[PDB]
Amino acid sequence: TEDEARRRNWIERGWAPWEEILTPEADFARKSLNEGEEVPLQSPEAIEAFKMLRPSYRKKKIKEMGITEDEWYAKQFEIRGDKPPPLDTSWAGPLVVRQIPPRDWPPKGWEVDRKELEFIREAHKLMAERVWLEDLDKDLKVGEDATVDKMCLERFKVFLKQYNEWVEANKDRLEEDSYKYDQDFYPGRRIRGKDYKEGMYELPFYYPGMICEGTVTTLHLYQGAFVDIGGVHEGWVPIKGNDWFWIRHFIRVGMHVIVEITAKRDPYRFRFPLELRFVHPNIDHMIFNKFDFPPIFHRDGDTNPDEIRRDCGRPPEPRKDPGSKPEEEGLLSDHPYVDKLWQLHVAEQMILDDYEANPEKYKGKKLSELSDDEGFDERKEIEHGEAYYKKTKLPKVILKTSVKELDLEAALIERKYHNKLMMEAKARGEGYKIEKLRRNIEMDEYDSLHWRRSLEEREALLRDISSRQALGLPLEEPGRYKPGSFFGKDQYDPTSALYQYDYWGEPKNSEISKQERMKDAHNKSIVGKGNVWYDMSYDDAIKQTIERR
Amino acid sequence: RKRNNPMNPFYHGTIRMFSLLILSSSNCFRIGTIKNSSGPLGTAIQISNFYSFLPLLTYNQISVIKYLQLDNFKYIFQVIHSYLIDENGRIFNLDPYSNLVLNPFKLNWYFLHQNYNTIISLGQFFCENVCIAKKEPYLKSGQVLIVQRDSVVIRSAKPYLATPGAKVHGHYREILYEGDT
Amino acid sequence: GTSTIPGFNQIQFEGFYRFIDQGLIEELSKFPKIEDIDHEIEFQLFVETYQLVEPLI
Amino acid sequence: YYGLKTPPYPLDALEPYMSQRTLEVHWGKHHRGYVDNLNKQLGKDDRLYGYTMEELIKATYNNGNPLPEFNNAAQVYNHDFFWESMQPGGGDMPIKGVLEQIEKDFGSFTNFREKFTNAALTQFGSGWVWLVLKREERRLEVVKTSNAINPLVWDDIPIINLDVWEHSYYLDYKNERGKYINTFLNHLVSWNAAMSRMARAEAFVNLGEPTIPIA
Amino acid sequence: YSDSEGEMHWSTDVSHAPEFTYSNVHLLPKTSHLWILSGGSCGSSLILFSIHKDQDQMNIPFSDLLAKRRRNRFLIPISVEIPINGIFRRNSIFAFFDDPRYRRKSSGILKY
Amino acid sequence: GFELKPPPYPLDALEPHMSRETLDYHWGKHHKTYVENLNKQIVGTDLDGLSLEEVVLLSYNRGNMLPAFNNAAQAWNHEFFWESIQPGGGGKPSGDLLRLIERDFGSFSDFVERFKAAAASNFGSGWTWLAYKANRLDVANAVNPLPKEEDKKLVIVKTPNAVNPLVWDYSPLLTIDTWEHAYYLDFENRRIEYINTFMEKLVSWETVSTRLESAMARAAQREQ
Amino acid sequence: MQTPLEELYNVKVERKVSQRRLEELGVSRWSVWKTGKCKLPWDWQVDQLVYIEEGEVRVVPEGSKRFMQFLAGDLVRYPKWLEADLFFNAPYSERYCFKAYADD
Amino acid sequence: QSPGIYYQSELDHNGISVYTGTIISDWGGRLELEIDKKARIWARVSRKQKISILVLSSAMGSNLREILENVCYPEIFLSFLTDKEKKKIGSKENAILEFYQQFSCVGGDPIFSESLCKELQKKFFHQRCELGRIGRRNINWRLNLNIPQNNIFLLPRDILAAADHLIGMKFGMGTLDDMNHLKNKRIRSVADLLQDQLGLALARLENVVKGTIGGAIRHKLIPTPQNLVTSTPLTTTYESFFGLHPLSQVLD
Ligand SMILES: [Fe+3]
Ligand SMILES: [Fe+3]
Repeated sequence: TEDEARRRNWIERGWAPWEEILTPEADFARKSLNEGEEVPLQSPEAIEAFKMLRPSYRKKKIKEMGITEDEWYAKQFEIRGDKPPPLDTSWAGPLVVRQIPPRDWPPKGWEVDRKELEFIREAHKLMAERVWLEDLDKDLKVGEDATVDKMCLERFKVFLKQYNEWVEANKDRLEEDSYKYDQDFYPGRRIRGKDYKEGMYELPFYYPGMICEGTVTTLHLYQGAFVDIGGVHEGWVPIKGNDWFWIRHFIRVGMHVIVEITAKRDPYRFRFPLELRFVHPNIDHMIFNKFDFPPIFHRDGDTNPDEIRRDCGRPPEPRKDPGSKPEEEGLLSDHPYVDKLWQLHVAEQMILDDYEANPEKYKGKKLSELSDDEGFDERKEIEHGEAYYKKTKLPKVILKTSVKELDLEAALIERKYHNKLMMEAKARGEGYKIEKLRRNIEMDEYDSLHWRRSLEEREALLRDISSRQALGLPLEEPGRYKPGSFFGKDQYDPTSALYQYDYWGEPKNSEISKQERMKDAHNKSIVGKGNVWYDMSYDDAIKQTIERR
Repeated sequence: RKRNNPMNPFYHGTIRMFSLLILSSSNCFRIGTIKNSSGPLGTAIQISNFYSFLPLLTYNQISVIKYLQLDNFKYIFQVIHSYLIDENGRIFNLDPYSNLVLNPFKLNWYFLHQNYNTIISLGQFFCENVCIAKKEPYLKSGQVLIVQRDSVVIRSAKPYLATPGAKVHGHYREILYEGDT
Repeated sequence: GTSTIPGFNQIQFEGFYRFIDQGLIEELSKFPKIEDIDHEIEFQLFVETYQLVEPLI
Repeated sequence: YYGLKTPPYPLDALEPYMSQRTLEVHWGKHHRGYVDNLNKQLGKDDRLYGYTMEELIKATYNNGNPLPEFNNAAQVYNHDFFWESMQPGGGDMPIKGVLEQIEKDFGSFTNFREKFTNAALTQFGSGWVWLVLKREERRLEVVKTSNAINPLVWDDIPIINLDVWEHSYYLDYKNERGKYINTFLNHLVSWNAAMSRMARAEAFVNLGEPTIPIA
Repeated sequence: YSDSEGEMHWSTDVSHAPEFTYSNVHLLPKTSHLWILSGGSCGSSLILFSIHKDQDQMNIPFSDLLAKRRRNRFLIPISVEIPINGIFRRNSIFAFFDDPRYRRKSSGILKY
Repeated sequence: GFELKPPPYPLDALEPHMSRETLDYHWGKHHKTYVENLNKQIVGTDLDGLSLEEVVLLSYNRGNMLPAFNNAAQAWNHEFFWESIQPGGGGKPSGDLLRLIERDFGSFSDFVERFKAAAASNFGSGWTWLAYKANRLDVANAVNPLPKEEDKKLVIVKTPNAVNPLVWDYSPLLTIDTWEHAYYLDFENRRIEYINTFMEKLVSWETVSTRLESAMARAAQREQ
Repeated sequence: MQTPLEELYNVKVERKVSQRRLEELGVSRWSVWKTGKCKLPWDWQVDQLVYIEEGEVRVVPEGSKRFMQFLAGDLVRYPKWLEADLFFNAPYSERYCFKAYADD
Repeated sequence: QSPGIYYQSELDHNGISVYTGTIISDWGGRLELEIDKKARIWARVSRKQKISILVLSSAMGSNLREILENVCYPEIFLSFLTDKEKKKIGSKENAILEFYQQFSCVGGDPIFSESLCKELQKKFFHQRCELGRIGRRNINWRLNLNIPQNNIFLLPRDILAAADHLIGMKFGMGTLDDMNHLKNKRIRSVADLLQDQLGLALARLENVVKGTIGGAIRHKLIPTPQNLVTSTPLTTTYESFFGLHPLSQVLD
């Protein structure tokens, strides 16, 4: 019906019947077009709108009403429709305050006397003291008994002394950073230039829970009301969208309010470092649209989205769930350094081979004294390229290796030791096989260290799972791994029956058919028509050879 | 997972979301005792009669009917009353019949502004030649986005006249691209 | 064609170049391998070594 | 630093439902120990100092991998909330806006009472039972948590607390947690406190309905 | 057609309910003005949706001993046969071996 | 149908270190309820006929604990707890246990301090265990080709609520109940005094030594 | 940005650890891991305490353009759910221990 | 006309709007869809042959369950499910036989066999459901689908997506196609025609060798690869194209 749809538009889509201030021509167009196309205007509104098409008639009408022209110009910018019920803000007892230094004093990287700081911090335990309204009368100090010198504010005065020292030493640097980072001024930014006045409160002077008196300076339809609370930054009351349709009757520019600080944030990251709520007038019942998160800047140095969301309190970028439990995956034992050890192993072996074949080159030089060739760049150890094999062209990678990272003294003794055994085997009419060398043994011990590291993580993970499942703590990082249908209703699923094209046989021009026929030719050029006698895995076809040997 | 992986450290616009639009200068434009000062009054403390760790401070019309306890009706006030607790637990008022608060920076008493007992309105739409005053330039079409003391920021908008029986293609707040019906 | 009138025969010229440069392969690769009933004798074409010889006349 | 807040009643004011000796150990030893341990931790980290109490609990919760300070910081808030959840001459039924919200979100007060009781009876081991206000859903719910966890870590607003750690009832009821729960709902729970907590929560949730023009 | 990218607004004189339940077409019982509030388009931008949120300010635009066997890879210094494209499909022969024990110089037939 | 066995000593035999009132409630009410509730959840199911250890592993369900796990694990835990103490306990162990303790903790005095600290820092309800770690994992590539014989060691592990080291294939040797009902009638909040009393007056090292022999034989049978 | 990587990623570091703290942690009984010049990607599934005995490592979190540097003598706690790339440019040696919930 | 999907709406004899959507292949194959008076969707392959949407969809491997879930109007689709049709839809093989009965209009019950699919595939799916790269691009953009550009063949969702818009087209969501717009046309130049002749000529040469291969095998002679190949399939295919094709013209 045309009651739920209107309500749905207000709540879901943020509709509001905002006033349209029309010119006489636009006002005539809407009043006359409701009657017909080319017909005598009959309605008193359209007839009057026809007369108002001449500004001379308007001036005569204005004079007959006794008002001025500018007053008439201001009456057209008037809120139409009904008015909201007027506010009735009641005070929940008296306003009782203490002068408590902010908990976050001092700022990061600013050094203060830690003995004075501990004296300051004693006042933070005063929040625990209980105050009853039936007791703010027994020993109330008034008049001459309530002068400032009579009050104990010693801990707050030490904070003021430290605060003033920080202000005098950091005022210029803070203004310089404002110019470096913020190109234009905006409410919530640091007041600078000619608009700055000495005595404005810096951000470390404020803390959540403080009550302030201020004036409304700016209303933003999508952000809220901005209040001057005596600081170098304006406070921000978040109000947006439809709520302003009624709230604009009560929150006006220039009026005096009482606000409470609800949050204080870093102005480099957050647009509005001081977050407020109105205490007087109370408009809690009129605010329905809420900010999920406080708005932030996306600045020049913000290149990693995961870093940005940690700077604020925002969730991680969601991912598709892998569908596999990490505690059920096989352990990892391939040490990443083994690939480097293999390169050194090959470099030593081919250096040893050249030593055997061409020992005349290696005369008078100790192998440990060898140096790389002139042009050896340590930064170009990996060169990517491409090579042609017959007609096929496979890319080829060049792995440059230094001679000074090789242990040729130990390799030569191992090489000579195995030559002697090979010679002795040859003299006996027997063959000799080397099972592994020192570098291969070095690769296994690095693998064993990596395997042990994986085992210890898995064992701790299994205990961690049982503790978290018992105490109802998350197993995965919250916000990560969103479920299905979160990423869209339409997704290409090749396995799904709604995306399959070989229902009536695989197409002959399909990419699958072309690839299947390609490897059949590649295999047939090796094997052909022979029947598969029996097949065995490589791993089980190695043990049996070891057993026979 | 990261461990299964098969650069070396040793070697304008404002987002409008509800669907994304960018607001910038291409679519928003401007049309041009001691003395009381605004600032903090101190930290409001918990009043045990009201059970709340952070004090309620005030009620509105609706919440006073929903949530006001019977024993607390005697404590509802129409004007503000200010009390100060020092670090030794003493309670000060100076004048319990007016609005006096302590300035935390200068450490002096001052009066509050009130005792707490423009032409253009936010969100209004303008046509392309509306007159606000004789001595002022004519307004441009759009919606009032920002209201300040002596200026207003307008978000540019274009009106289309439609007659009865016409059909609008799109829900409210639906994004329409250039050239869309 | 960006700052002059293009050659009036350009459409024909580019089209024939595309036929020689890419069109031949797309059709010569759709030629099926020919196998008999008994699968004894198999005929195939090595398309990567296709050649075009300039006209003798 | 945080002080140890006294309960809003004398330590013998919950008799005979909660004995004076229970209050002396529960508040004077357990709650005091949490405050003292937290204050030592806050004196070594300037960043954790300077958080508000709610901010500290959310920050130390660390999105499900809690920091060493979380258990103390959460427990000091939990116990402060718990003492204010009770009053002499408490129990029976709520009134006014608390009753209407309960009847709207549970169907009736009887339905809420069974949900609260079953959550408290089925919480295994140490933990807490909460009546909370959901921020996103704008409704009341019954939630049970284990050890020191409180609904603040998920941006929910607690309304009523019940401690089901064994130290809160073992001297008076031993293994009979069900009797302890029944006594709490019949003679101790402070619906007056819930009224003010709902009023404070309405500054962030707005359980009402908007006034929509017919224009 | 819309002269510019933007969002739709009407105040009055447009039916809030669509002409049909599925559709996004609304009728006008009276003469009205439809407003297109200007706004920049995201275009082909990604939009992270975890860090880009309402009212954010964007200052930036949107011989076995020489071989090795590892996870899903191996190196080889048996004759290796690689396809013409350098690409293997499932169940592909890459290396064969001619055992001399089955080599013969005389003709015959094979029985198995 | 599992049966609640009594402790291996008279209910007055642990005085004054553990009062009869504690045993009346810990064994007569808490432990009894765990067995009674377990028997209601097993009857008519496939959990019938298996030993309590099998029921604990089955109901754990690789972390997605089934409804019977809390009753089954707690019933096993308390039976283990009553056998861990004796009326004339405390002192020092000997034999292979003392050799293993010194190997894996430096000295007996070092082990006692580490065990007491673990029991004190166990937040909430839970158990603190001395276990013989000879576990095998049900995943791929989880077998050591060349065992070093030092991989089967003693560990101190803490668990919350009803969890015990059986669910990770460890062999428990000693436990202390740090649920508050185990000590609140005798020590109120003073858990440190309860832990110190346990290690000086109550712990039965001969039972711990006996359990170590079975754990060692368990590993020996697996290795053959 | 302005915030250091250690603060953003909750990487507790205790540079120049005293021998007293090492013995309180029982580092002498921790397992040993070592490497040469290489690159190790890892996603931490539990917290890990690492005491560097020789060399240095530069840790680049996933998607990051900056790095954290830890040198010999530092005690590092890598948090659970951290995804990072570890870079080594020289011989490196460490003693480690993985920590489950509670534990240490 | 370029391959793609075109949404038309022709008036019937009574002046009632009827909306039609046609899929054009790279070969000019037309798989027409329509909305009848009873809202039953028919796959008009010819002026006399009509095939229901559900039968065609099920013969391609789409089960009855997913079709209802993924269409904006499942209640419409269920409203036309006769009892006889449901039993055949329940199995993929029976739907193929039902599709063949309607497509061939041959009296009798066919028996599923591999040869039947091969004959059905060439007559219908090789001619009508091979979109090509241009058709896949036009299908994707017109129907707002994120399907990779490499898939040159028709997918079940593409057929299903055409059914969804057809309903939404009848109810005022969208615009009808203009067939005379040049964005719906494509130009075939000398490259396209000369490539067709080469493709046609290579199909003949394959059968030329197939005939010659059989002859050598029947005579047990070793055939030189040359004697298996004669030049006429390539020479005479081009002389016949230039002499007879209406697009080959004597130069003025
Ligand atoms: Fe407690
Ligand atoms: Fe127990």
